[PDB]
Amino acid sequence: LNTYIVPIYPDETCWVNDFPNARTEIYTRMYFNHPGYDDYPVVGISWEQ
Amino acid sequence: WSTEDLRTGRGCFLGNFKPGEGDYTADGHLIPSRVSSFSPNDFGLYDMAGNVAEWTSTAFSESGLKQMSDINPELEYKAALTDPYILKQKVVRGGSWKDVARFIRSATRSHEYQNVGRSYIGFRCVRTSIAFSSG
Amino acid sequence: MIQVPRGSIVLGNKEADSLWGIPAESRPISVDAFWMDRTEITNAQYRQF
Amino acid sequence: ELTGAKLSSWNEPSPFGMIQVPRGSIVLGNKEADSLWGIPAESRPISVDAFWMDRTEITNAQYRQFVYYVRDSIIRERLADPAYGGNEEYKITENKFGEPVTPHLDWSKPIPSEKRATEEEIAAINSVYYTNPVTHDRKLNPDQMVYRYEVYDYRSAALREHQLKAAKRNLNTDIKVDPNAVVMISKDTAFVDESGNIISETITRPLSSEYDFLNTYIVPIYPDETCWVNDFPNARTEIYTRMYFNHPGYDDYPVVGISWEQAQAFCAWRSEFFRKGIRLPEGQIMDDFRLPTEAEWEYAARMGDSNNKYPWSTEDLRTGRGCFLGNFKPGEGDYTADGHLIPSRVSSFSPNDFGLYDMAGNVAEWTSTAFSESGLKQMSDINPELEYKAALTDPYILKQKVVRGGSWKDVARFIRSATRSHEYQNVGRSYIGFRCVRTSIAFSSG
Amino acid sequence: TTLSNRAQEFNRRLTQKTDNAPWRRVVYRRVDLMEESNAVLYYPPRPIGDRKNLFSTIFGLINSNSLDVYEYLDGFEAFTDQYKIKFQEFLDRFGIYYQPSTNKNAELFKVADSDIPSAEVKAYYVKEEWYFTPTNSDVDIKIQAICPIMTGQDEFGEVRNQPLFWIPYENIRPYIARERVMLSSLNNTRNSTIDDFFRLNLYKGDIVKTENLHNRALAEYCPTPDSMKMESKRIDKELQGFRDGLFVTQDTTWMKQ
Amino acid sequence: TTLSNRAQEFNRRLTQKTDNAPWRRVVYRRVDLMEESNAVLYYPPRPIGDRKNLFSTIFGLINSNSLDVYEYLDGFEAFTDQYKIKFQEFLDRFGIYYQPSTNKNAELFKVADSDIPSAEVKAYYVKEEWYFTPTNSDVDIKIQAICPIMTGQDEFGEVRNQPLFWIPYENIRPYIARERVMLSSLNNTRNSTIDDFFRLNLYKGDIVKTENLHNRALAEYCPTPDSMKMESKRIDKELQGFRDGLFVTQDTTWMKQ
Repeated sequence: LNTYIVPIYPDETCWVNDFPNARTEIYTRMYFNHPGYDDYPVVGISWEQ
Repeated sequence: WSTEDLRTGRGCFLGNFKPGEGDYTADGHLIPSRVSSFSPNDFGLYDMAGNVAEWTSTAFSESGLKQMSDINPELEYKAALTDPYILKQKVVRGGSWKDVARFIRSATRSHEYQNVGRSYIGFRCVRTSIAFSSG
Repeated sequence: MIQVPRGSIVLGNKEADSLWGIPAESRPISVDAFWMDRTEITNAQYRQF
Repeated sequence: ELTGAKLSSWNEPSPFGMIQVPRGSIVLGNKEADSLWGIPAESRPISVDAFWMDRTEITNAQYRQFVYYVRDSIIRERLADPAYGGNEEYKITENKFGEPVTPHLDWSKPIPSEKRATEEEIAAINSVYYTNPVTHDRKLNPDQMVYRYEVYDYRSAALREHQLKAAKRNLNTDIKVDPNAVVMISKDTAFVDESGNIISETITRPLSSEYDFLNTYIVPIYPDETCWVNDFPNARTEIYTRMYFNHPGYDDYPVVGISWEQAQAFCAWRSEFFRKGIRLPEGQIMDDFRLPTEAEWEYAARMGDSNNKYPWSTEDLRTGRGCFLGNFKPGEGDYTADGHLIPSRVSSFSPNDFGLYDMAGNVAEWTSTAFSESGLKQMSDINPELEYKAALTDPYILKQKVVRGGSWKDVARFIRSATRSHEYQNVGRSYIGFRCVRTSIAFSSG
Repeated sequence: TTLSNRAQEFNRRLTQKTDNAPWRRVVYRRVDLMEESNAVLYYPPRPIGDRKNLFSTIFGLINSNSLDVYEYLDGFEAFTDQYKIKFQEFLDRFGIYYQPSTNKNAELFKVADSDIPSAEVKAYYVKEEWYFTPTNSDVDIKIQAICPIMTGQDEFGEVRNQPLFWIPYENIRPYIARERVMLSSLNNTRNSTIDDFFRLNLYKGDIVKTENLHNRALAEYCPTPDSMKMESKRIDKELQGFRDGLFVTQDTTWMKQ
Repeated sequence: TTLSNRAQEFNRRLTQKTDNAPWRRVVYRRVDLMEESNAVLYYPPRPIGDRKNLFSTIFGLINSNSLDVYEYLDGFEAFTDQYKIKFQEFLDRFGIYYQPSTNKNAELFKVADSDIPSAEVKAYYVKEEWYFTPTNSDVDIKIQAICPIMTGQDEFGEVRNQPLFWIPYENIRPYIARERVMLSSLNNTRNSTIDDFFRLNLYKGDIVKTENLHNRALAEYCPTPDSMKMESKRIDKELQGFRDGLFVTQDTTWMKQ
């Protein structure tokens, strides 16, 4: 038998960290919350989640 | 897709991927785009290459192809916490909007660790079926 | 969901790219039947979870 | 069975006097170096997102309105103080229902008139004005108008090293993390002391709680009108100093002398006046105004495609029948061949394709990057932006910001869309203005 | 003195990291200082005022024992504790007069005004790599090391070329980042710094060696100075042929159909 | 140190077992290191830093007495206790200076930095078998042994080729499975490990001997180096003619009828 415990909230702080010296801050706050991107792709999910 | 050319009949791109140096916007979209925007393939799958990459359940080894049997190949390794950080890489296949036109080839390998996510990887789910051979 | 039928495919490419240093590789396989998701997992479903 | 759920939708209003710039890509730099000048070649391609923009430069009327608002705020502050008599009616802390909350200032009581008020009120009103014994004129004291605005720093609070809990700093399992981690962080705060002097200091303290990312500034706002005489020596420019900012017949002429700081102060002030009026309840995080970056400016001027080396259709300076497109000097000491000597009225010359106006010439424009001769190679392609907030203890070399576009003082070589000029952040001059932009929210399919 | 806190933040952001890359090649070049383009390093043939060329600054740092360099053994190069170079062996071999100094720590060994060869150094070795950024997918260049070679007179009039010592790029990054020199022969404003002249790739030269699995230098398979120069042109076609082939911008095939 | 429990599970699953097979043949090959393809093992002609070629690692293990090898008697080969090779007889015959060491167990015998021939070894013997999997019915290859031969100078200028010692594959499997080397001359990332370079069958060579019932080597029936090379092409036609003939995928006969 196996049992795991993993946090599930998406890693939304990826946008700023991956790209240095670029203005990507616009997408972090909006990508997961704004209702007009509901049908856009997900991003930042690790293997475990 | 059907042919072996990246472009279409009249001046359009099939996939959401960067076709020119710093010309991310020649394909129509800069960030990952809305699903069902581009045409489908024969079967019925959509947005098969480009947009976001996809996770996979195998393990990474440069000799990966030779080590699995032919029927239903599947190499599985569940890592333990005490092992070094080298031995927990899982293959990601298909490319994404960050990739050049070489990586969108259907047979090309990329690896990403199991603990860190990024800005160009998604996922999709499958399911084993039960059907009858005669039908 | 949609349905994928049985068959066989050739894995790998036989002509190595002259510029890049990756050597060739090839192996054939066969796979069973299985359903699949039409689109990637959208934002709405992860939000519901 | 995993049908999915959504969230309430909210719209994106169209701000006044604004136009829209679509997505695309442009080639930065010129490939053929000028034989005479010693500047070598440079080239790099980029791409940029969508964003609104101001049609005309910031006129005089708007800056005057901002000055009046600041003066009214300080006047109402002065009214309710123990020295001049505290009026409980102009400042409210009791809720209409009756509870105690944080104080503020009320904006629904008209200011008393000059002579119709009481004596003490007149002595209070006269507190901000200035008098000159030799010439007998009244003017707004330059040093008594200050403005404090608080801004956060999101991008610096999301780096992998900046997280609080020590477990998330490094993801490798071969390199452990000791509990006693020390990360040095720095902020800016400004303290008003007992006697009435503004002192600004930078403090560096260990990373413990999240207040450290907060910033607050204090900057005088009155324009630096004494620039005209100082910039030009041995010339009769005294005619414009007194008139440029006051006379009503130049209201719609360009502004002049604004330093970098005051520019950020105006850009930050616009947000409060915008928001206090509109309501956006559900899921519409609004983005504040800011000075444009370098790449957005280039993309705006170069008309999108790489063939155009000037911000008009052809590659000739003159027009079809003997007229000049831009307000710039075309002949030695012939400043007047273009039609105008000083900065001219906006909307005088024809526009470019998009819709922007007076794109090159007239006054130059500020930019939010930093200066380095290797600037092009150091930024990534998508949305390039090099940002450095200077600290007070650093030498004077490291606080130069790029200014791009040229002005009426420039020769025909500088009005090329791709040419770099630098000016310090603390000094303004007689040929630099500014304009404001705004990040947009749109949908790719449309 | 010490940099400010926000100054140290800027440096770590700009440093180039090559931890992962799916294509990386190493090339050695020989930069010649007698051509106008590379003249930038040979502006003062001698020490005048504050103007100082590159070699003059290098000898300046090492007299203060604030810098490290390593000897050049033919073929292999590695920067370890063992190969560090002691000053006395270096000074004696090349022939410069020296005298014990007057301050114990200010100067190690008194050097003359013109005994140091500053006009005789004429060619520079630059070791660079081309790498493929994973997160951004664009090509870029990084510099690792720099070694100066000099020329001397000999009885048979054999123009000899002898290397002096290797240098790591990081150790030198901070000393050279503030001294100003011109950028052209027809414009003489000190706009740029030597640090920026390496970064923008403005030097020219002939490719001398490439990392081959047999580990051989070009000369060994090249007979004459005439035939040697022919090999470089084809190599530069391989690196440049890569950058064109990686991206597909426009072909005449799609338009016609 | 010790591997984890689930690590030891992975190893036993991947090992190839040849307990039953209805077709198995043994072939000996001579891999030449001066061709670009096989250059991979001869990248450092000498020891530099951590980079080490194959022969350098082999001599490294045996100095610690953590590895076993056997002498090469002409004709027959078998790995028993009797044929184990003592270090002293091996060292003296080939001519390398040696001195007693300073630590009793850390190093058996002090070796010089360049006395060990690492640039002179030029050809490798690889002993392989082709076998038919019963449960899956596909062909596959397995490696058993590896022996290095070297070249030396002689008075008559006779280029002599002398073997040194045999090696079992299993004993070496774990030492080499983590050291990284490049895979090409035009790309220099250390992606692959030497363990994987044998498994994927990327070396080339000339067939030297095959298991024949008369037990004879090829040379004995071959007159000249010219005539010897002709024999290899036909042998490679037999092995490759098998893999085509076993499966019947498509013939032109059925379509027409």
